[PDB]
Amino acid sequence: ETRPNHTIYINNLNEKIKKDELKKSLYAIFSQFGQILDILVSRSLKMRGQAFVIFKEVSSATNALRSMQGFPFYDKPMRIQYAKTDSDIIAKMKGTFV
Amino acid sequence: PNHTIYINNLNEKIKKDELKKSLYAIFSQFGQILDILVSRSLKMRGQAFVIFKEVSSATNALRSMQGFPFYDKPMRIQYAKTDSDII
Amino acid sequence: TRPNHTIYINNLNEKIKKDELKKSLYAIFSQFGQILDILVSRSLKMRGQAFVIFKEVSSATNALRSMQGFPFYDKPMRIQYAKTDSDIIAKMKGTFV
Amino acid sequence: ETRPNHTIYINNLNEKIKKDELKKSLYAIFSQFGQILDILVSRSLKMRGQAFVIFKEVSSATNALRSMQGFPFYDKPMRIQYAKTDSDIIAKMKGT
RNA sequence: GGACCUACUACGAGCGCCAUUGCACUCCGGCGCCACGGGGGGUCC
RNA sequence: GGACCUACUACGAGCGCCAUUGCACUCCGGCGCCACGGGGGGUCC
Repeated sequence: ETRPNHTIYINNLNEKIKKDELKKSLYAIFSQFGQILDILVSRSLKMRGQAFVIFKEVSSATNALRSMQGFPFYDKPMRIQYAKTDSDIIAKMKGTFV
Repeated sequence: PNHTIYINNLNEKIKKDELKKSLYAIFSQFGQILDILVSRSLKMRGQAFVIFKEVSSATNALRSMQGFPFYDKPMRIQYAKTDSDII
Repeated sequence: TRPNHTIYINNLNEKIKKDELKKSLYAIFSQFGQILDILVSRSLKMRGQAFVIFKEVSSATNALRSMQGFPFYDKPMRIQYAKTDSDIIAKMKGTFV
Repeated sequence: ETRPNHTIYINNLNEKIKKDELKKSLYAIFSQFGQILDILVSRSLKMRGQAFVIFKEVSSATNALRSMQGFPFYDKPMRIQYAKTDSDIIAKMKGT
């Protein structure tokens, strides 16, 4: 599987939720674990419903993976992983996450 | 017990719109919510009301999200003194 | 190789009694789902091992992601997926109780 | 609590767990951050679902708060703080 | 001190239910169920 | 209808400081900073 990283990869998110309400509600949940740099969210409505929360230090992401795993967020328990290396940066320039 | 839970110790620095939408993001798992009243008034601020359809939902919600760090601040959930507008 | 409901843990602190261990493992892996059994090796040659059997594969996969290399009794444990029936074969043989 | 201390104050602990199984599971988790002096646990009504982990050096406690904050321990995420005031065993080192 | 019985007893354990989110280091919340321990009473070595 | 302004206005918004832990279901604590939008008054094509 994937080594630790300061950014966590979230999937199984409710696609029906607008990007603005989502990115801001994700910050509402993960602001406890540390300083969030950016939060990238899947662009299209059809998209599986994914997001990236980029922390300043890996400690926050490591805690986030353990504590918020499977948390029912918008009636859907979100499935947290560690982000593959630089996938957060690659996903932004490719412009699939905003 | 009561059908609506009283939440306080909320981060006042967050706008009313972001708050109601983030609260619904958290408590939608426990049942059907009718309304969520939020106000930045001087007495009513830092607090919120979550109106559930059935009391069983509120008991699990109060049980589950007590002390939940919501915007770096663990929230204080209670039961409402009186009932809600709904009968 | 492929996913399984059971995770294979090794590099466990051998100085800890098996009784305290099984209970402390349940304290850590009960979060990822419903656990069926927790098998710990009693053997002399194969020392420092365990099996955590979850009801659903989702549980085992999440445990692998979250607790990989976690220092458990000041010793970071090394998690894998169980090799198929390897869990029951070690139980139908008494190397794990 | 903002002020660091040798002792971390843990709450939101699974109250149904026996005192012996608890301290042994807490030691199983916090022995990584340094040397633990004692782990005080009480199942009484006032101290129920709480714990104290007293470290030798504050660096141990700070690393512990940093790493295990919000960690789901017995299907319950624990909320770690710093202790209000030095533990009694600590205050016998620093003469208080 | 042991082993086997009991129209006895819930003091501990151990089960559940309710309440408690509480900063300690001078035990100690509340019920209910259950004699596994103990405690009585009894047949023996 | 456009553009280039204002010795005007903080009506919306958006920033910080202070005070605030408060039980409601019509409703707005207090200064400061800022004309992004607006609103006036203008000079032109």
